[PDB]
Amino acid sequence: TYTLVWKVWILAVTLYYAIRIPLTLVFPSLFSPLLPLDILASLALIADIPLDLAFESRPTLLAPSRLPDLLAALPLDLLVFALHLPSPLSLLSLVRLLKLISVQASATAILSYRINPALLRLLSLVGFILLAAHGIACGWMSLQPPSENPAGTRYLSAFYWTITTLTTIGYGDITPSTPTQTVYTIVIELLGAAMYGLVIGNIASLVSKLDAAKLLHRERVERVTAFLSYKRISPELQRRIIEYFDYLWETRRGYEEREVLKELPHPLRLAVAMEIHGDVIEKVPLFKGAGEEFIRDIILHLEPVIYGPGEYIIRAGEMGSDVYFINRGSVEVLSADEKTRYAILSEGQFFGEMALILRAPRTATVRARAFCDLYRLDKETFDRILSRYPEIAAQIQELA
Amino acid sequence: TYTLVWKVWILAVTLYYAIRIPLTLVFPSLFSPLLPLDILASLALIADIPLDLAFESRPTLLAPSRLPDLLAALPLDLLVFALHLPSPLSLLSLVRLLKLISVQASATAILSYRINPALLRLLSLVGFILLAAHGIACGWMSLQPPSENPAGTRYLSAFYWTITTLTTIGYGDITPSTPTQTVYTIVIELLGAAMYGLVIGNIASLVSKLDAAKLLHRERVERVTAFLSYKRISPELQRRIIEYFDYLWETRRGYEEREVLKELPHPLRLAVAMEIHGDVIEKVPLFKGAGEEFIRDIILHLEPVIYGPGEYIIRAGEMGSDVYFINRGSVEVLSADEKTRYAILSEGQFFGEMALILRAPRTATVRARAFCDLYRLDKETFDRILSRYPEIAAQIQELA
Amino acid sequence: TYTLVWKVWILAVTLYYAIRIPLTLVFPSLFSPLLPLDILASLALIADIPLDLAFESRPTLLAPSRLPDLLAALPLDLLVFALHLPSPLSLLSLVRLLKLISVQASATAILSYRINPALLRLLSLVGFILLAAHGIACGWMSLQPPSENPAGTRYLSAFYWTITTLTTIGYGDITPSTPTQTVYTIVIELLGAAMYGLVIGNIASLVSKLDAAKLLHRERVERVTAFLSYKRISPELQRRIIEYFDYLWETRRGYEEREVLKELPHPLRLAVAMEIHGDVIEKVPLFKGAGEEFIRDIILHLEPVIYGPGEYIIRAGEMGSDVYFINRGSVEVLSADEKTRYAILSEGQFFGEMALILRAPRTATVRARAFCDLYRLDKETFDRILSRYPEIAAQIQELA
Amino acid sequence: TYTLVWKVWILAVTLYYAIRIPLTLVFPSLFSPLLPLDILASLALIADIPLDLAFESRPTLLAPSRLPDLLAALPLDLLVFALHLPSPLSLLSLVRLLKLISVQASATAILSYRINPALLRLLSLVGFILLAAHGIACGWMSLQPPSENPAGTRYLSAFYWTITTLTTIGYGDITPSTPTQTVYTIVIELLGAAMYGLVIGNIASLVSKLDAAKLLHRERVERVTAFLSYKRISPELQRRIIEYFDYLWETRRGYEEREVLKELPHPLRLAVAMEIHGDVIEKVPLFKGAGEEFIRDIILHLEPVIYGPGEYIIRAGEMGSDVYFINRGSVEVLSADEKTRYAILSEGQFFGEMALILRAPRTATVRARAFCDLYRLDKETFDRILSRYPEIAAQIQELA
Ligand SMILES: Nc1ncnc2c1ncn2[C@@H]1O[C@@H]2COP(=O)(O)O[C@H]2[C@H]1O
Ligand SMILES: Nc1ncnc2c1ncn2[C@@H]1O[C@@H]2COP(=O)(O)O[C@H]2[C@H]1O
Ligand SMILES: Nc1ncnc2c1ncn2[C@@H]1O[C@@H]2COP(=O)(O)O[C@H]2[C@H]1O
Ligand SMILES: Nc1ncnc2c1ncn2[C@@H]1O[C@@H]2COP(=O)(O)O[C@H]2[C@H]1O
Repeated sequence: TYTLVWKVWILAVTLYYAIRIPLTLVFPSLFSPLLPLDILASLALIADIPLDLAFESRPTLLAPSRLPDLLAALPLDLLVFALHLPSPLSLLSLVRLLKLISVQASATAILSYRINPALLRLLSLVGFILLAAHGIACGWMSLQPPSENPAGTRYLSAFYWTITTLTTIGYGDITPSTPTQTVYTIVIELLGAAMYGLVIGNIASLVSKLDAAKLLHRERVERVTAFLSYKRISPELQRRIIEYFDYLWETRRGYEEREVLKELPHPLRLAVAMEIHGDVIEKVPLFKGAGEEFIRDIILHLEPVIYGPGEYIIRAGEMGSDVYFINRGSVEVLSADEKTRYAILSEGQFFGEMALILRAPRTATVRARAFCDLYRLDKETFDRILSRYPEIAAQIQELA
Repeated sequence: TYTLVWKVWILAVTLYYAIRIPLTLVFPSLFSPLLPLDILASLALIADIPLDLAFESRPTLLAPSRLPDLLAALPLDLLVFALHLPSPLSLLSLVRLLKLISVQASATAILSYRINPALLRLLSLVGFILLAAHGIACGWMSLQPPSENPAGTRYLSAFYWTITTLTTIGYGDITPSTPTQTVYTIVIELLGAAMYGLVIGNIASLVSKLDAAKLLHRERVERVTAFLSYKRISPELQRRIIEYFDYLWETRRGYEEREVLKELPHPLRLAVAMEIHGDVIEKVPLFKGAGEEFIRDIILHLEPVIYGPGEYIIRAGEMGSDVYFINRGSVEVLSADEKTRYAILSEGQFFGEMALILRAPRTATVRARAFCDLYRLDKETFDRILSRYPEIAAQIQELA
Repeated sequence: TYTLVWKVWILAVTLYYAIRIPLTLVFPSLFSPLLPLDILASLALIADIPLDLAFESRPTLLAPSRLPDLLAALPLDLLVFALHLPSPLSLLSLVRLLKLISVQASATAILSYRINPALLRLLSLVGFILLAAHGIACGWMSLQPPSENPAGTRYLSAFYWTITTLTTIGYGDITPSTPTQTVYTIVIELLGAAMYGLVIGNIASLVSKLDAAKLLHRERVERVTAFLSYKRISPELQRRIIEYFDYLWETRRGYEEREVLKELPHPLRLAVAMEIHGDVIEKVPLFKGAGEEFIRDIILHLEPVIYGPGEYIIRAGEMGSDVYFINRGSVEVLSADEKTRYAILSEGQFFGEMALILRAPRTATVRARAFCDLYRLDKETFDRILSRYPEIAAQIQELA
Repeated sequence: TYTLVWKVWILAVTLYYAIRIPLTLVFPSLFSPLLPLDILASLALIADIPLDLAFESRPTLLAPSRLPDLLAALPLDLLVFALHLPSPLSLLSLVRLLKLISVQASATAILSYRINPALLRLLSLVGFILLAAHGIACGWMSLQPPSENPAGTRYLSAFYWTITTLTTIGYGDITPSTPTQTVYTIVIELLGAAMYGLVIGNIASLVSKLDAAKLLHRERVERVTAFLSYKRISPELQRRIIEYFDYLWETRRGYEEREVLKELPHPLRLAVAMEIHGDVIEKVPLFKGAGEEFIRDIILHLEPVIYGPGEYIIRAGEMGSDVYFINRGSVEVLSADEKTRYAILSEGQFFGEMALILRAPRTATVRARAFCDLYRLDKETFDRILSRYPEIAAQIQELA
C-alpha cells in the first residue's frame, strides 16, 4: 500500500530535517546549497497534515493529538535561515522537529505487529538518542570559541564529546572552559544520565522477558520436585515425573492443553477439536451411523491425558468405564497375565469401546509403549450426551 | 480546597529552605537580606504542626510519624545564623530539612491518583537528587580553599563537579586536592553511585510495566499458536484464530468479558449487565409480559461469545437449544441449502427463540456476516430460571 | 538467646579479620601490636566449627557445606605473619576470609524474617563491596612504589582510587603507571563493573516490587474501565464502579475476601469466619436454639458482598430468597413506595429472615445508606444445610 | 558421549581463532609459527559442517540456520595471511568468527538443563564481551602510530583502554589523538555502553528471580494479614495464622498440595497418591478385603488438610461424617469432657472410621498435638465411590 511508502518518505524527510536544522544553525552557509531540498521537504510536510485525516479512523484539529503535526508544518526554518535573524530567536527553527514524535507514533503503529514492542521501544529510543547526540554536538560547536579548524574536525570533536558524555564514560579530555559551556555541560550530563538510564531500563525489560516459557516450566518443575521431596517420594517416581516434564517441554513447551483450549471461543475451540480428532471418532463402529451433532458433542468432551512409557492405561479385570483415543504414541494390548501381547495400537486408533455400552470387566490389559497423548471419554459423560440423543441411545442399546 | 493550596505553599517553603540553608552556610552574608522571608517561612512551619492533626483521620505526637515535622519546626537555623557559631555546630541548621520527607509524603498522597505511582516515585527521586546536588555543591565549596572568585562561578564549578560525580561521568577535570576533600569525594562518589542506581532501577521498573496488556496478549497468542503447531493444525484455521485474536485486541485489548465481569460485585455486575442488554431481552415476544425479577435473572445468565466472519452459529435441522442476542455485528439467516438468504439481523436483534419453548429442529441456518459479539442463553439454564417463576412458565407453556 | 549473640560476636571477629589481614599484608609492623586480639579472635573461630553441629538440625564434615568454616579456622594468618615468608605465599593468609560466606549465611538466616529478602541481599552486597574495596585498596598499595608518605595518606589515596573505579566514575587522576598496576587495574575494572551491575540489579529488583498491591489494583481498574468503555457503559455507572474500587482500595487494599479466605486451611478459615460473624448468627431468632454444629455449617457458607451508596439490596414485592447480615455500614428499610422509612439497621444487625422460612414476597424495600459490607445466605444453601439437621428443620417448620 | 567432546573441541578451536585472527592481523609475523595449528584447526572446521546433519533431528543447507557454519568454514584466513594482501581486504579474515554464534547455540543446548538459562545467557554474554574486548584492543593497536614498544606492552595498553571504555569507567589517560582513532573511539564507546547495559539487564533479570518462592509466600502472608487486620481479627488468631504460614514455609516452601498435584497427569498423580498413602488405606479394617480398584478410587479422593497445635479435629457428640488419616504429626483422642486422654495416634494411623458406616455422634474428641498433616475423606464422597462397587457396599453394610 502506497500510504505506508508515504509514511516512510516522511520518515526520511523528518530525519533530513533533524540532521540539517542544527547543522545549519551552526553552519549558515549550508542553507542555500540544500535549499531546493528544503522547499521539497517542507512541501511534503504541508502535504501530510490534511492527508491522515482520511485515515485516523479507517478532523479533531483542536485536540492535543495532531497538534505537533501542524506546529511542525509551519515554514519557520525557511524564514529563520533567510532572515539570518539572531540566534536566540533563530532557535525557533527547531520547532519543525516536533514531527519526530508523530513519526515515532506512525512507525510504532506500522511495526506494532512484526516486532516485539519492547524491542521497538528500545530501537526508537536508540534512534532518538542518536539524533539528540547530533543536536547536542551542534550546540557544543555553537558554544565553542571561533577557530580555523575545518568544519568536519569540529563536528567530529563535538560528537566525540557528546558521545563521551551521554555514555557516561567521561574521559574528560574535552571539557567546558567557560561558564556557559559549564552550564551546557551540566544540562547535557543530566540528559545523558537520563538517556543511559532509559537505555539500561529498556534493555533490562527486554531481557527479563526472553525465557518466559522456560522459566515458567522451571519454576513448575522445582515446585513439584520440592513438594515431592517433602512427601518423601521415592527417587524412581521422581525420575519418572522429571522425564514426564522433559517430554512436556520438548513437545509443547510445557503448555497445558486444558488451559490453552480455554483461551479460544466456543466456535474456534470446536473447530480445533474437530481438526485434532479428525475421523478418529467418526470411524468408531459404536456410533458410525451417528449424526454430526452427536459427533460434535462427543468431540467437545474428550479429555487429554499423557501416559508415560510402560504405564498401565487399562488392567484386565478392572471395572473400567472409559474409552481411549490415541492421538500420539502407541500402546500394547496384553493378556491378563501380560505374558503375551494381543496387539499394538498406534496413532489414530482407539480402545476401550466395550466399557461405554456394557458394564463388564476389562477384557485385556493396555500398557503404553512410550509417551502417549491420549483422549479419555468417561461413560458418565457419554451417558450425559446420550441423554439428549434418544435415537443414538436406541442404536447403542440395540448394539448392546 | 484551600488545604491543598496550603500544602503547596509548604512545598514552596521547604524548597526555599533546602536551597537557602546550605547556601547561607557557605555564604553567611546571604542571611540578613533574606531574613524577612525566613521569619515568614518559619512561621508557616510552626503553623503546620498543629494543623494536620485535624486531617490525619478525616495527635499521636509520641509516634515516629509527625516527629520529622516537629523536629523540623524548631527555629535552629535562625539561632545558628544569628550566633555565627562555629561550623561543626552550625551544621545543625540543616535539621529543618527533615520537613522534606513529610512534604514528599503529602505530595505522594495528593498525587497518588492522577499519577502512576512508579512515575511519582521517579519524579520524587529526581527532585531529591537535585536538592542533594545543591547541598553537595555547597559542601564542596565549604571545603574549597579561599579565593577571590565570584560566588556565582564558585557555585557553578561546585555544581559542575557534583553533577559530574553523581551521574558517574567523571571527567576528572575537578578533583579533590586535600585529604578532607578526598574523604568528601569518596562519600559523594558512593552516594552518587547509589542515587544513579536508584534512578536506573526506577526507570527500569517504570518501563517494564508499560506494555502489560500488549505483552499479555502476545504471550497468549504465542502460547496458542505454538500449541496448535504441535497439534499439526492446518494453517487456514490458524489464520482464522490469529485474526480472531487481532479482533479481540483491536476491540477490547484482549480482555475476557467472563473474567472482567467477575471483578465486579453482584450489584454492579447486575447494573452493567442491565446496561449492556438494554431492552434487548425486554423486547422479546416470548416473555414481553414477564416481571423485572425474571428479566434480571435472565440477564445475569447470558454468556458472551464471539463468532468470526462466515462462522455458522446455527445450521438448519440441528437439534438446537439456544437463543442468541446480537450485541454487535450482524448475521444472515439462510435457507437449509444456503442458496437463498431469508434475512439479515443486526445489533440489538435476536434469533433462536423457538428452541427455548419447543424442542424442534432449527428452522433455518444462521451464519455470521463478520465478527459478531453475541450472547447465548441455554435452554437448560432457561428451564432452571423458569423453575422459580411458575407464572412465566405457565405463560410460555400457553404460548407453546 | 545467647547463641545469636555468639553469631554476632563471630560477625565482629570476621569483620576484624577482613579489615586486618590485607592491612597487615601491606603493613607488617601492624602484626605484633594486634597479636593479643588475633589469638583471641582465632580461638573464637576454632570454638565455632564444633558448635554449630549441635544446631544444624535443631556432622556432615565431608560435605561442601561447613568446608569454608573449617578451611577458615586454620591458623594460616599467624604462621604467614610470623614467618614473614614471601608475599606470593603470604597471600594464603587470606584463606581465613572464607568465613565471610558462612557468616553471611548465618546473618541471612537470623534476619530472614524481620527484613525483606531483597533488601537483605542488597545490604549484604553493599557490605561485601565495602570489604572488597578495602582489600583492593590494600592490593593497590602493595603494587605502589615505595615512598615516605604516611600510611594514612597512602591508604586514603588507594581507597579513593578503588572507590573511583568500582563506582565507574573514573576521574583518572590516579592511574596505573606500570604493567603490573595496569593488569591489576584491568582486573579491578572488570570486578567493579560486575559489582556495580549487581548493585543496580538488586536495586531494580527491590524497587520493582514496592507497589505490588497498588499496581495490581490499578491494572484491575484500568482493565475494567477499558472493557466498560468498549461496551459503551454510561459514565454514571462507570463513576459508581470507580468509587467502588476506591472504597475497596481504601478499606482493604483491593483484596477479594473470597480469594483471601481460600488461602487458609479449613480449621483456620472456620476460626476466622466464627470470629468475624461473632454472635450475629447466634442472635437470630430463627435459629436461637440451634446447636453449634449447625451454626458452624451456616457460618462457613456466608458469602461476602459489598453494596454501594443508595443501591437497592431488597425491593418490596420481589420474590426474594436471601437473608443478609450487616458486617459494616448501614441500610434503611423503606416502604414499598419508598416515601417513608420504616427503620435503619446498622453493623451487627440482619434482615431478610422471612425469605428463609416462607416463600412470600419481600415485605419492604432495603437500600444501602453507604458502602455496606454484607453477608448473603441463599435459601438453596440454607435448605442444603437443613437437609443434615432434621431437628433444626422441624424447629424452623414449626416456626413457619 | 564423544559427540559432546567433539563440540567442546570445536569450542576450543573457535576460541583459538577468535584470539589469533585479530592478533595476527596486528602482528603478521605470528602467522607462520602457528600455521601447523591453523591447518589443524581449519580441518576440524571443515570436518564439522557435514557432521551435525546426522544430529539435527536425532540437510537444510539453503536455510539461514547452518549458514554461519559453512560461511565460517571457508579457508579465507589462510589466503588473507598468505597473500599479505591489503588490510581493507584483509579484514575478511574475520569471517571465520561467525562460528561463534553456532558454538554459542551448541553450548546453550548442551548446558540448557544443568544451568539456569538466565545465568547461561549472562555467562555467554561475558565470554562474548571478553572476546570482543580482545578484538577491539587489536583494532586500537591497528590504528596506533608505529613505535618501538614491545608487542606485549602495546597489547596491554590497548586492552587497558578497551576495558576502561567498555566498563564506562573512562579514566581518559589513553585517548584518541587522530580523527580515525576518534571515530573508532566513538564506535567503541557506543558498543561498550550497549554491552554494559546488556550486562546490567542480564544481572537484573537474574537477581529479580532468585527469591520467587519466598517473595510469593511473603506477598501471600501480607495479603492475608492486611485483610484480617481490616476484619478486626483478634491478635491471638492472627498469631496462630502467622505460625501456620511459618510451618507451611519451613516444611514445603508454602506450596499448596491441592495445586501441586493438579500439575501432574492422572497416571502420575495416581502413582504419587498411592506412594504417599502407602498401606494406610489398605490397613483399615473397614475395607481390608476391598479390591485394588476401590483402593485407587478412594486414594484419588483424599483431601489434604493441616491442623495447628491444639486445634480440635473432632469433638465428642458432633454429628460428624469424615474419616481422617494421619500423614504427619500426632493427635490425642480425649474423653467427651477432655479430662482424660484415651489414646495418642501418630503418623500412619487413622481415626473417624465409624462416621463412614454409621451416622452416629462422634464417640470421642480428637485434638492435634502439633501441626498435623492429615487426609480427610467425606462420607458423601465415600458413598459416591461405593455407588460403583456394589460388593464393597454390601460388605460395609454387613459390617454395619
Ligand atoms: N485382540 C485385540 N486386538 C486389539 N484390541 C483388543 C483386542 N482384544 C481386546 N482389545 C482392546 O483392549 C481393550 C481393553 O479394555 P476393553 O475390554 O474395555 O476393550 C478392549 C479392546 O478395546
Ligand atoms: N424469515 C425469517 N426472518 C428472520 N428470522 C428468521 C426467519 N426464519 C427463521 N428465523 C430465525 O432463524 C432461527 C433459526 O433457529 P430457530 O428455528 O430456533 O429460530 C429461527 C428464527 O430466530
Ligand atoms: N418494621 C421493620 N423494622 C425493621 N426491619 C423490618 C421491618 N419491616 C420489615 N423489616 C425487614 O425488611 C426485610 C425485607 O425483606 P423481608 O420481607 O424478607 O424481611 C424484612 C425484615 O427483615
Ligand atoms: N479407645 C480409643 N483408642 C483409640 N481411638 C479411639 C478410641 N476411642 C475412640 N477412638 C477414635 O476416636 C474417633 C472419634 O470419632 P469416631 O466416633 O467417629 O471414631 C473414633 C475412633 O476413630
